[PDB]
Amino acid sequence: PVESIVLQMKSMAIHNIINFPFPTPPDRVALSKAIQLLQYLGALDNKEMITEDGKKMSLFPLSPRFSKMLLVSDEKACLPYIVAIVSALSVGDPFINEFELGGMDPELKKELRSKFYKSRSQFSKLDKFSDVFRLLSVVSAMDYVPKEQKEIFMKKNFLRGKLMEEIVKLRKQLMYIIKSNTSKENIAVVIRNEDLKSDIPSVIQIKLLKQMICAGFVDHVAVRAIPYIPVLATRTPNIEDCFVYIHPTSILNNLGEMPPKYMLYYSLHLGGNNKTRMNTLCDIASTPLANIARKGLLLTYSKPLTGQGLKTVNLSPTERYCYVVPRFGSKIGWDLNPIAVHQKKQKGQWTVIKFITRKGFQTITGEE
Amino acid sequence: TRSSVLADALNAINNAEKTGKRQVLIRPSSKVIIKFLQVMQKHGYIGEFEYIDDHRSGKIVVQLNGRLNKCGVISPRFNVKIGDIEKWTANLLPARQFGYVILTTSAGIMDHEEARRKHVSGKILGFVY
Amino acid sequence: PEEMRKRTTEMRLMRELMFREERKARRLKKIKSKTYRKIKKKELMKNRELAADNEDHDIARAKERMTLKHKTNSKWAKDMIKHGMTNDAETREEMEEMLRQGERLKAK
Amino acid sequence: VSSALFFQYNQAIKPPYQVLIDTNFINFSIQKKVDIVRGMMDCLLAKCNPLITDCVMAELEKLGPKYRIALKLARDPRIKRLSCSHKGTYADDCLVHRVLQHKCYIVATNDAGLKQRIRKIPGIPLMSVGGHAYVIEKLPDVF
RNA sequence: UUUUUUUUU
RNA sequence: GUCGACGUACUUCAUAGGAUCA
Ligand SMILES: [Zn+2]
Repeated sequence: PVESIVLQMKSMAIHNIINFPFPTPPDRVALSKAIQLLQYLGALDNKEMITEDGKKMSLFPLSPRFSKMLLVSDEKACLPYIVAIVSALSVGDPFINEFELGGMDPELKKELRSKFYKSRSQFSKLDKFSDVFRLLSVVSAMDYVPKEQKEIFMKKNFLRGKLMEEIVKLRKQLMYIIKSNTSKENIAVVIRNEDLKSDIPSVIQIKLLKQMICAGFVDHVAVRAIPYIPVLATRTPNIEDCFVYIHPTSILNNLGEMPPKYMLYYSLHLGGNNKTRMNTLCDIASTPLANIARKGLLLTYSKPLTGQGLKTVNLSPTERYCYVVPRFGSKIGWDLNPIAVHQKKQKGQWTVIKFITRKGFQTITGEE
Repeated sequence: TRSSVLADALNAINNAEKTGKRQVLIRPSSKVIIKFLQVMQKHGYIGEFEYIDDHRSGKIVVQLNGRLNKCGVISPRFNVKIGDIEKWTANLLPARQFGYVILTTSAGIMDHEEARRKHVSGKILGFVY
Repeated sequence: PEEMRKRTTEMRLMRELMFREERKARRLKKIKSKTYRKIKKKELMKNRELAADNEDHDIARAKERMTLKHKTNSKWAKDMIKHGMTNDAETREEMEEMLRQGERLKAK
Repeated sequence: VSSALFFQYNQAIKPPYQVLIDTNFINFSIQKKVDIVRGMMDCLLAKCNPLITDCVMAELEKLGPKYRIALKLARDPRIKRLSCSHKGTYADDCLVHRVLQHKCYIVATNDAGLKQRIRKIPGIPLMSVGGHAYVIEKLPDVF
């Protein structure tokens, strides 16, 4: 699909995009998906002009989603990590399978896979995260060691050979282009971001990383329950009742007792034994989905709900605090867990404003 | 209508001490309520109390202090002979050596272990424990 | 002044909010029909669990063992059992619900 | 398999007895208005020495102030207080450990579950208030 | 019940 | 009269719930 192309040429603001002098006109479908997705990317609206952050996305040499997940992540110094992901996935096959290169010799092949598996386990500290945190910790250890000696390190755990010298080039390119757009060099703590190499991440900011990468992969959602999984990205209303499944090439191919139950993916493909392959995940549950599902028409609501401990309070005739359940699927979809949303009514609609938590709602219902 | 004034008094004390209040107001107040209360007071179940006087039946205000588990009235004032003292105190007390059955004899209103000593009996009013 | 007229329209809109809520609550108070109340309670417990420490559990277990309130020596249950009335499966639903609630309390 | 026990006689239980009280023996005593010491005299027809364990007294003190009359009954001066070498755990567990470690107490209790778990252990008689008095089950010296 | 040929900042 | 309304006597139908394992 054609989405970064029309992103750049709407950053030049050539409005009649279908009337571009193509060598031969491509399909309407990729352009239409470009329109819609970059509306969910926070880059475009029906207003036919891109956003200011959409123009800032155009200032980045990446995929539109990759540029966004850098762009919004400019918060709380967690930027080297998102650089590591946005440049690690940007070239295919980050790790050799170690399955197709030849006890006995198949046993030693499977033992190479076992030792690389022990490595990849020893890389990631938050199991709940994704296959994302695997490659993140791989980058965080690759440039951790001296790169003069890193080659034996890079083949101790039996990895790929050249695309990460390319990732060092791409990393320097990306921080250079950020330096070029904005003066971010001579700031004190931003040396973490200005690290040409990679060191150890934070402890709580990583769940916020899960938040801001949920902003990236829009409309790619699933659950868990042996895997037994449907795609919960119900903005497409016809992708349900099907057993969808992790990419077996991804190390999250049935990691024993993987906890979580909202499954974010990069992409998917179908094949052998009719098995489906959802590629690069991120795993989230309750609030930060609807924090960054409010960003477009991904999410709407219901009337407020009630009972005891859930009673709507009115601070005014045009202002209230109510528990609400958030709906997510447009024509065929579902609902998240409720939230103490505080809202007002502008021109005849109770327009949601703020996401009050549980204890704040208990105080605000004590007061009246 | 209103029949037992003592039953109303003991029920008002009981309710307004279950819920934790500190002083109770009980209207009307016969001589029997004063003497029943002086019997409860001697044993430490209530604090002092005071009769406020209009020119009518009169009201009382009692000062509670916690130590009261239950109090009540036995409503037909059954005649109690001298062995029936101990059948009565086995029926209406949760452990046969605390709590006092209170009864009206020719020698006054008194608990049962004072009507054992003086060797009297009479009718039966109520109980506290 | 005129800000008084603002005050009156504010108290007006509070009063009519109060009246609409009171009319709704009256009409719902009259509906006692154990399937309707049962449905409302079920989806309430669902929403309570989704939206909204051993010491409270140990006090609750202690009171439950002191009291033994959730076994079939209680007046309602012994009445239903001893008069063959719990073979009908709805009152057996209710009796089993009592018993499992008590078993939740006695768990450690 | 101690030197006292017969097949199931258990002849190290003898007058005067030593009973262990559970927390809902007290509740149904207060409810059916029997009295601890004389009630056990009126069934066993022998002297008694009711004993209460630190785990059980902790449980009574855990109930609260609605049940304060039973606590008043349990701090009575002639109910001895056997102390127990425990972390401080659930009452019924402490009773079962006492019974296994000495096999010379009879157990007064009223919950069915503790009744079953005692009944597995051979030779431990088992008082319980029923109806209007303290019925005893597995004691071969009754009448 | 892994199945990555290929590519441009 | 294989009659009805009762009055006695009796019969029968409705019992499984949770937890773990396969
Ligand atoms: Zn103990």
